[PDB]
Amino acid sequence: AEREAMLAKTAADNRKSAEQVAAAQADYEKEMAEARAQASALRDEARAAGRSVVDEK
Amino acid sequence: MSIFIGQLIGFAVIAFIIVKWVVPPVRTLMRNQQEAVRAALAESAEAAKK
Repeated sequence: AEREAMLAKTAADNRKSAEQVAAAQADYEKEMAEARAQASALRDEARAAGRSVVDEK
Repeated sequence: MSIFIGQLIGFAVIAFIIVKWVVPPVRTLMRNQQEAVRAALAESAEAAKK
């Protein structure tokens, strides 16, 4: 049973380590791009507010 | 007396034969197996670390 579980762990770790490195890279990229998207939306909201204030004034 | 000496020479021959031609292959199997299992446990440990 010990040999069996050892095989099982060798299998999972390799897999889970690979998948978790991939997931860490993907999640860092996703969070960074979400931050960029929020920044772009904020800048566009500022542009819209500026256009609105110039038009109203 | 003589029977014991003759059989003892025969047993020396048997021991030499097994040590020279039968022991090496069995030892190779054990080393491949035991050594291999050691290597596998090691790999599993490294993978857990990873």
